[PDB]
Amino acid sequence: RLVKGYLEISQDGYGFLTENLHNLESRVAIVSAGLIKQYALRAGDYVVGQARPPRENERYATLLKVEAVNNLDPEAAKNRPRFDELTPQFPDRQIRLETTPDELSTRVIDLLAPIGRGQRGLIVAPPKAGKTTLLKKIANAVLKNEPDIKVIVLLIDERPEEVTDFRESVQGAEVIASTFDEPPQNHIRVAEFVHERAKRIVEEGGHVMILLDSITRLARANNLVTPPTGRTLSGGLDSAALYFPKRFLGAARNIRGGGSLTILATALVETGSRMDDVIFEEFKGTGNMELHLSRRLEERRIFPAIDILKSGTRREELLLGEEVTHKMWLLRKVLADMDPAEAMEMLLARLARTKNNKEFL
Amino acid sequence: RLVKGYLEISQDGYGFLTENLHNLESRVAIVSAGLIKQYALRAGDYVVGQARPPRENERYATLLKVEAVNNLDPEAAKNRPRFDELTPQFPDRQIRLETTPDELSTRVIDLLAPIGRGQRGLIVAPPKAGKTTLLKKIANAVLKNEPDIKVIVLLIDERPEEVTDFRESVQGAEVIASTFDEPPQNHIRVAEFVHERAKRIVEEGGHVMILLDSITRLARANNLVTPPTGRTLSGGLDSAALYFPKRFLGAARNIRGGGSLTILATALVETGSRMDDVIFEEFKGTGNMELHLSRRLEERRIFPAIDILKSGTRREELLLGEEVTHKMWLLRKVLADMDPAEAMEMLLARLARTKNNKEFL
Amino acid sequence: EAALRDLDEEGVVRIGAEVKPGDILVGRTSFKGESEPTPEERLLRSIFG
Ligand SMILES: Nc1ncnc2c1ncn2[C@@H]1O[C@H](COP(=O)(O)OP(=O)(O)O)[C@@H](O)[C@H]1O
Ligand SMILES: Nc1ncnc2c1ncn2[C@@H]1O[C@H](COP(=O)(O)OP(=O)(O)O)[C@@H](O)[C@H]1O
Ligand code: BEF
Ligand SMILES: [Mg+2]
Ligand SMILES: [Mg+2]
Repeated sequence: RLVKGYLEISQDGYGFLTENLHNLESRVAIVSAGLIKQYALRAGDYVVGQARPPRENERYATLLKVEAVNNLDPEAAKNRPRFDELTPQFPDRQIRLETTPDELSTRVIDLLAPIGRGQRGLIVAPPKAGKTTLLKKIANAVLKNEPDIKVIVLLIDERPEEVTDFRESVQGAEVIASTFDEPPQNHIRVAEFVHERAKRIVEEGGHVMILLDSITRLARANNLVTPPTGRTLSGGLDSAALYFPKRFLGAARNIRGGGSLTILATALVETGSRMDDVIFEEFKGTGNMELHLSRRLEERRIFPAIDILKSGTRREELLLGEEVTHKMWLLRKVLADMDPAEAMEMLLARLARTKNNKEFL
Repeated sequence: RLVKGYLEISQDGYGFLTENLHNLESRVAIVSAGLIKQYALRAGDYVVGQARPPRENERYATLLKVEAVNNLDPEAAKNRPRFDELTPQFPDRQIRLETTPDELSTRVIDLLAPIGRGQRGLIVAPPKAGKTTLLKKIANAVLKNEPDIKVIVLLIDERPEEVTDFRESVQGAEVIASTFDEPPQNHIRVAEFVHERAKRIVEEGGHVMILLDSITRLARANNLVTPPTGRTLSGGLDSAALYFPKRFLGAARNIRGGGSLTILATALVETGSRMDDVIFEEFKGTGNMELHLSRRLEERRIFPAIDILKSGTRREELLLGEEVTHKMWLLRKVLADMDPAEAMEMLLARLARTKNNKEFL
Repeated sequence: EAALRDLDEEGVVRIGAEVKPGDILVGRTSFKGESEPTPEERLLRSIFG
């Protein structure tokens, strides 16, 4: 048997391997701590090794020996760099985004909010703003313009029909879903398993794209899992909980040693919840990109419903050469002025003309 | 001796048979846990069976044998998919609504909130704000346009005179009620018991229209129900109060395998309570439709007191054909502009001219 | 611009062309704003040209 499955090392030093449902299932197999010490591995690594059939009164098979780990030999597993020691940089490998299917919205995304590899941005909108629809659009854009990169999408606490529509419409890309139907412990389990596996893949020098759904309601999911809050951060946040969103989020970084980890996700804002505002403010100082989205623009059905002025990037030069840097500088000195609504319709008209470069040309 | 009604499996491993009184009755019949296992039966199923009278020292009738379940033989009942894995889609079967009594209200509904089978809609407004008799109107229109659909109405936390009135004036359709006079426990019992019967009814590929009164007054009544359920959210809410209402409302869905479950419920908002408003947004992220009703309209006795601008559907194309979707595309590009009060009178006059399609005709 | 067909050369209308009331005779352009023009139309023409 080929064992595609990632280490869920339980409390007592033995592990599990979840299935394609991306949750605790039948094909879990024990991962003894002795093998952990032997291989100098981290949990969540793609491990393949000979497994013997379970015997009478014996429930989960014991890993005799790992032959190919991460499709690699054991010695590489024993001697491989540690992730946290890698040098983070600013994103230098920008991601070009031109789409025929929606030239307007995605081209607005590109010309306004350029994306690089290792990017840790946050797009924000109130509930019922199609943030999932924008996720779909950008996912297809990446699958078209940059098919080389591994695209992964995680959905939390959402409607099942939307999940089915996405999965049918995503065309086989790795889509992870955890609806609000599921109990929250399942939510957090799946989220953290994806976290560790992605960490392993980046640790193997990969370009890992993680598209997380709605970090804010994910934060509510944590609070539902996370009992105490300690003292109540106003309305029921939690320091140690959000650290797991914090660790999951700040892990995104541009690494000078090859590979990259770009994770993008959305936030629910203007919900009347001080908690949502606090999470937005807290991760606002963490991400290097923000894409605000105005509700009344969506009321006008104008997509994308971006709050352009609040939107922006850090190190505009570090994704854009000095000529592109200065031309973007001029373009911001230009577009920093004109009024939002008219901005959206008449920019829709002006970018309806030609390609992004052609429009600039 | 035939025993009839809906199965209410008691918590102690035995069961009951409830009658048309739509509450805890004494016409109950025992279904032991072993019976549950061997027939694999669920509660709420339309049960017709043979039973025996209670014995000495025994107080409730005991079942003898099962013959009819949901008007079907038990043998087929053992072989049927359960609800959870059923593939949901978006609504596909709209319902035309031009009713002779008030074609204006139904016309506004069709133009603004087209109704399809399996829809999860919503209408929002403060107390005493134009909901119940509009629900009456739409129920009556459904009673003519779609007599096939099993239409059910649930009343929670309202005045008994309204209960009785709608009872006669619904023309015999399935009306369930639980006044605010009642203790919260009866509210919960009736609400979830209706939920579960509807679950089984749609489980047989049936189209079920659920007319829930007062979804957010249900939320307030659930807060009154809520003994603690967790940690204090803003406004007095706690953590896990929503899940039973959320599992309740999110059950609305369009299923690919046939039948449907369209639930429309009325939301109370703008009550000056953080609790109520927060529930408004958090269930706003759950429903596929909301219908806003502002109070400046109703204080003017303007009916239907619809805030047209805020209302809008999800995925028109998925329920509305490409020609129909395109014509409403053009129309929404047209109808988005006009200002609220003058909008009210001029749109009212325009729809007073001719029927929707006749207007297009 | 549709009625501009009678305005052939730079500003001056072509000789021998019949004119009705409300038709351009000489196309004169002033500045949009006394101290500051419209940022809308300014940025319009900025990113077109
Ligand atoms: N850019 C867009 N393109 C198309 N539809 C959109 C867009 N933005 C919002 N919507 C609409 O908003 C509705 C609800 O928002 P949705 O994207 O589903 O939620 P989320 O807030 O998770 O993104 C969707 O049905 C969608 O039709
Ligand atoms: N379509 C309508 N036209 C006129 N009046 C209506 C309409 N629908 C409801 N009403 C009135 O508005 C009130 C709101 O009904 P209900 O939903 O019970 O109140 P609330 O939800 O505000 O507690 C009702 O008493 C009814 O008289
Ligand atoms: F997080 Be800020 F840039 F200080
Ligand atoms: Mg969504
Ligand atoms: Mg009323």
